[PDB]
Amino acid sequence: DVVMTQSPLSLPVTLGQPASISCRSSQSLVYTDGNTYLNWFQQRPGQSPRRLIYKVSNRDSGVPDRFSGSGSGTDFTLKISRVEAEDVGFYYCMQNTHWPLTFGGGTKVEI
Amino acid sequence: MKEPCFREENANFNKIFLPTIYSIIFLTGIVGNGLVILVMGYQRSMTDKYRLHLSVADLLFVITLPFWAVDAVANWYFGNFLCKAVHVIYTVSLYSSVLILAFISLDRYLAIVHATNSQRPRKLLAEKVVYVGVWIPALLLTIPDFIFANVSEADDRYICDRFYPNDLWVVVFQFQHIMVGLILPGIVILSCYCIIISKLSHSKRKALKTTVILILAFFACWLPYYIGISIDSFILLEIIKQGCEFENTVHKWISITEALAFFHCCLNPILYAFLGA
Amino acid sequence: QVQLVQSGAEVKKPGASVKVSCKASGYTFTSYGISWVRQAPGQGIEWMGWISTYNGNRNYAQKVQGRVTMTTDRSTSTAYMDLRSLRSDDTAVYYCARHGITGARNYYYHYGMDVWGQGTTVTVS
Ligand SMILES: CC(C)CCC[C@@H](C)[C@H]1CC[C@H]2[C@@H]3CC=C4C[C@@H](O)CC[C@]4(C)[C@H]3CC[C@]12C
Repeated sequence: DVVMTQSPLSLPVTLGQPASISCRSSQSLVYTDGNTYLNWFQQRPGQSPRRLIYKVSNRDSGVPDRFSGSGSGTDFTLKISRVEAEDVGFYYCMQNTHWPLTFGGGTKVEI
Repeated sequence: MKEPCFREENANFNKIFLPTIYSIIFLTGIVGNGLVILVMGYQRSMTDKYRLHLSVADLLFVITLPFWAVDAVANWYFGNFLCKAVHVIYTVSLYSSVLILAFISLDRYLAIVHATNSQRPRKLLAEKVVYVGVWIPALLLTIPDFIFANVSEADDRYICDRFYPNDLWVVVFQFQHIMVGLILPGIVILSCYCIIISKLSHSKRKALKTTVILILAFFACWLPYYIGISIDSFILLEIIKQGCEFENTVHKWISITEALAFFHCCLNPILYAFLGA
Repeated sequence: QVQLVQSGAEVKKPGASVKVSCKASGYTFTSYGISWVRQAPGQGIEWMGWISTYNGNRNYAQKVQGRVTMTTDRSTSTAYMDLRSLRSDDTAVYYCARHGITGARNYYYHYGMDVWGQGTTVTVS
C-alpha cells in the first residue's frame, strides 16, 4: 500500500567520516494523533534485525550517540556522524502508521 | 476467523476536550465536597448522616481524577503501585455510593411506613450496618483491580490498564458491574418507593422529594453509560455484527457518556446549595 | 528478560507443510500481539501476518492469504504459523516479532517490533 524508496543502494564510506541514508514514502506518514512512526533497523550478517531509532528521531537503549535521525512528512534521513568498523551491515527504514507495515529496500554500508 | 478493529485516537477530541472536563469536575467536586464535609462534620437528621458518607465517597473519586487527566494529556509517570491504587480507589468509590442510596431508601421506608416503632432499628441499622454492608462488600469487589490492573510499556509510552488473559473477563466484569450497580439496589429502591406511594395514596414531603430528586439524578447520570456498556458487551459476544465503524462509534459514545457520568460527584453539594438543606 | 525463541532450520518437499513455533518469555504474553515476517535470500523484508494473543483476531497478507494459518497457546505462551502448499519460492528465513498492544481499553497496532526471534531457515526443494 505504502512504498518506501531508499538511497543510495550501496554506501561506501571511510572510517571517521559521516554517512547518510535517506528514504521517502509514497504518502504522508502522519497519524491522526499528530505523531510520525518511522523507525530504522540495522541487520548484521547472520543476526536478526536490531532497531536503532524509533519515532523518527528517538534512540533506543544501548545504541551509541553517533546515530541520529531527522526528516518529517514524506522524507526521512539517518546519519552516522562517525563510521566505525562495527557499523557494517544492512539498514532498513520501516513505517508503522498505515495497516499493514512496510519495509524499505535496504542499504549496505561498506567500510 | 475474525478480522481485528483497532481503536482510533485524535489529538483534538481526547487531549483537549477530556482534560478540560476532568479539571472542571475536579475543581467543582473538591470544593463542594470539602464545604459539605466541613459544615457537617464541624457545625442532625439521618439523611444528612448518609449524605456525609456520600460526600466522603465522592472525595476519593475527585482525588482520582488528577491522575486520569494527566494520563490523558502527557503520559503515566506515576509507576505501578499507583496504577493499582487508582483502580482500587475508583472501584471502591464507584460501588460504595449506590449502596448508600439503597440504605437511604430503606431508612425512608422505615421512617414513613411504620413511624410507630422504628427509631431503634433505624439507629442500629444506621450505625452498625452501614460499615458492614456498604464498605466491606465494596472493598471485597476490588480483588480483580488488585490483580489485573497493571502498567505496561510500549515504545516510550506507559499505560495503566486492566490486562486480562482474553476478552471474556471483560464481559464478565461488565455484567458484574451492571448487576451490582443498577439492578439489585435499583430493585430495592423501586420497591421501597412503590410500597411508600401505595401506603401514602389515601393520605414529610420536604425530605421525600429531596431524596427522590437525588436518587433520580444519580440514576439518570449513569443510564447512558450502562446502555453503552450493554451494547459493547453484546458486541464482544458476537451477537451484534454491524461492521467495524459501528464499534468505533459505540466506543466514542461510551467515552462521552463516561465523561458525562463522571458528574455524579457534584450532585450532593448542588442539592445542598440549591435546596437550602 | 524479554525474549522470543523459535524452532530450528528445516527442509521440506514441495507441497508439504511447515509449522514453525515462537515461544515468548520475560513478559505478559497476552498483553501484545505476534507478527510473522519473512526475508528471502537476496530480497527485502516482507510482512506476512499478525495474530492477537488476547482475543484471537488475526490478519494475513494478501499475497500469502489462503495458505497460512496462525494459532496461539496461552498455557505454554507460544505462537504457531502453519504454511501449506509450499513452492520453491518459499525458501526463506522466517522471523517472529512482538507487534501491537491489546488491553481492555487499548487495542493499537503502532507500538512494537521491539524484540524479534532468531529466525528459522525454511528450504523448499
Ligand atoms: C483502600 C482505600 C480506598 C480505603 C478503603 C476503606 C475506606 C473506603 C473506608 C475505610 C473506613 C471508612 C470510614 C469509616 C468511618 C467513617 C465516619 C463517617 O462519619 C464518615 C465516613 C467514614 C470516614 C468512612 C469512609 C470510608 C472509609 C474511609
